[PDB]
Amino acid sequence: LPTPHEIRNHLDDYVIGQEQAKKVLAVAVYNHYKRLRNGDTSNGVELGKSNILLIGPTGSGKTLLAETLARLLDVPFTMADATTLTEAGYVGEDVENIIQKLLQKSDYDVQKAQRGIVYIDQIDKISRKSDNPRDVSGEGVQQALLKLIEGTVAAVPPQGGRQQEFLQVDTSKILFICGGAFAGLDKVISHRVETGSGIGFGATVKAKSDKASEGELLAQVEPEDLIKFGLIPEFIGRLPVVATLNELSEEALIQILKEPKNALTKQYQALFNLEGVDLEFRDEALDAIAKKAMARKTGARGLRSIVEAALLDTMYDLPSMEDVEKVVIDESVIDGQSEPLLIY
Amino acid sequence: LPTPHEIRNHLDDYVIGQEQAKKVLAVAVYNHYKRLRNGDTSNGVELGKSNILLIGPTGSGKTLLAETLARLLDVPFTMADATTLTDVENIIQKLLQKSDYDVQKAQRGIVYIDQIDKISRKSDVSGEGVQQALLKLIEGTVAAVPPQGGQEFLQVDTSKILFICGGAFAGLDKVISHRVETGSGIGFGATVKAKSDKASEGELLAQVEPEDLIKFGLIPEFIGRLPVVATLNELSEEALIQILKEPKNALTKQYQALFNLEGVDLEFRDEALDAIAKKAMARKTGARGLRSIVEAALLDTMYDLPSMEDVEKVVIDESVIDGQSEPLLIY
Amino acid sequence: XXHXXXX
Ligand SMILES: Nc1ncnc2c1ncn2[C@@H]1O[C@H](COP(=O)(O)OP(=O)(O)OP(O)(O)=S)[C@@H](O)[C@H]1O
Ligand SMILES: Nc1ncnc2c1ncn2[C@@H]1O[C@H](COP(=O)(O)OP(=O)(O)O)[C@@H](O)[C@H]1O
Repeated sequence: LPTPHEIRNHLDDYVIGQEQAKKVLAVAVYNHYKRLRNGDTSNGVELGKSNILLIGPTGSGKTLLAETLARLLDVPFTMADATTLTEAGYVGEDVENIIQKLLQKSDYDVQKAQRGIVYIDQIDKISRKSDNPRDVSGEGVQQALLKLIEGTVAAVPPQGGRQQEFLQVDTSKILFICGGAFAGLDKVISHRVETGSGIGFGATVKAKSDKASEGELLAQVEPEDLIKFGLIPEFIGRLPVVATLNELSEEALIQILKEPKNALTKQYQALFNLEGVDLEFRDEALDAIAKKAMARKTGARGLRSIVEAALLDTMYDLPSMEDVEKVVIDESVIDGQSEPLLIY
Repeated sequence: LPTPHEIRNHLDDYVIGQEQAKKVLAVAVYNHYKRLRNGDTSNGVELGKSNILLIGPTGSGKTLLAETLARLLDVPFTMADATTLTDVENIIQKLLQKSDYDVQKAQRGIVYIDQIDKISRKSDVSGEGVQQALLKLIEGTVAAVPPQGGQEFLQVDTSKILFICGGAFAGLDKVISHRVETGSGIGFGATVKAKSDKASEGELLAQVEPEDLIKFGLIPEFIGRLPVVATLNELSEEALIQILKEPKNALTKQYQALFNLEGVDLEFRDEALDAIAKKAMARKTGARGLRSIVEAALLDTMYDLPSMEDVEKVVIDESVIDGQSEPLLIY
Repeated sequence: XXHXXXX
């Protein structure tokens, strides 16, 4: 049933700018389900576990891929958070609660829940930082999660009980997608491999050029680098598949403002349409916006700042203004040097 | 129940290129486990507690030896680290997390440690903290461990628990060279380190005494508790090729099985395998990082293999490893 | 309640 060719096209409809990452997920997703079709029946013994490790910058679409995949996929999907997770459940939460929410989506169907997908956001949150210690969000969380990720049956009261019984739902079959923004990881990889600082005439020095630090550096990531970050090596050993996402290109940004149905121009113009005046954006403004956005280095999430701040003056006085049929925005408006000219 | 000859055969099934290391573990494990059976019935009471020390280059399978041995003998094993330490209690509870309930069953378990050279005494709170702290740990003691996290504490003896301190000692070869082999490397007549990769440094490590480890940074009191010493050899280029085929379970076998389920045959040519070895050498990750190269190289093929139709067999050319070509598909 | 650790 799974198709790697079609799934890549489907993700392209909702995600843009990450072509390599789509290929990685299609292989792991196809392999994981194929394994369950014939479980441990092949001649090959000790088959490697198929897991996913999403790693990319902010606004790269980590949370977006989990949403799009859930809609396209038939099995139930869940969206949890690592910040809420706590060890030995004092007042925050428990690891077993993740399984309870999965059944609510699957309507207490063990046969249908074991084939489900799991996605945990902000994986970096559980990084073990116990230099000055007890720790409720550090080693305790990762230790409990590793036990679950290893594959074990955990007691879960079905429906809560009206019984003193619990179901032994398997865990090795269920898939897991550990993803989150890694801050400081680039420095760790750069610290290990620099291959520079040559003072000789023959030697070369690169101060601004960083050999595509946003994308190339991620491609050369190793498990040993994450160990210094704080993660446990056994946790990384269980995830042979890692996804690397490069920084969005200026071309990709333009596509994100036009092709998607959640585009800023579409919603903002729709909002202006309610007022009664149409909104027009030229192509020259779009490429200009992309350059400013990349400078901020905030991702797509910070794109809105440039568009809104530029239109702050226009929206403030637009209701008072009358007899304006359409609004025209030029490239200079993005810079802010020239005010936009209205159409009557 | 097993014997040194039988365990050696089992060890050889999943490990290769380390012959001396097999004999060390076989007698140590057989003798150590023998103590558990006899107990104190014999006249020689207060017997046992012999530690094992492993020193070798990264990617030699030091960790694999413990994990493979744990599977062969079906004994619980944990893989803890000493780099995190600046706790000791974490190490003890870690082993218990395997079953969460062990009174007379976790005492016979095994533990492995990685990056033992990091704790070397620099001359400096980062180093020498751990070695003084590990003394009481190795010598045996009992530590409180809440079973399952919870309201009664559990006491577990550590003397029976065996320890295997794994690690890599870079630069150690030069230290012994000036002391035993010869004082050279900088002079004209003095032999330079020309054979960086032409010859294997391993032979020199075979003459490693506890006194040489003191100059590296270790404490003599810490080394005295680990009398056994293992000198793994430098991983060979052919060994990587053997690892892909000779072991019981290899990446090629696993990949063949996956495609076998799909219904397509998988074949890897000898020329392709040698190219992979050269790439792995540059990474300096040995076998541990070899899997990464194969995953990326076959990612494109794996993506299009299900979409492709009537492909009876897959032929992988050596150019594919280079990255300038695609593998041939047999219909 | 909480945890304190510094130097
Ligand atoms: N790759 C992308 N392509 C297009 N739009 C994107 C992309 N990434 C983010 N966006 C936009 O930003 C919004 C929020 O994206 P998110 O996926 O939540 O960002 P995020 O950084 O992945 O979140 P985190 O870091 O995982 S909490 C989306 O609704 C889109 O409008
Ligand atoms: N002889 C061998 N046969 C099969 N695999 C091996 C062998 N030697 C090393 N490996 C691989 O190396 C990995 C373990 O590396 P390890 O010895 O832990 O490196 P380090 O000692 O630097 O931590 C395992 O995943 C294992 O598959």
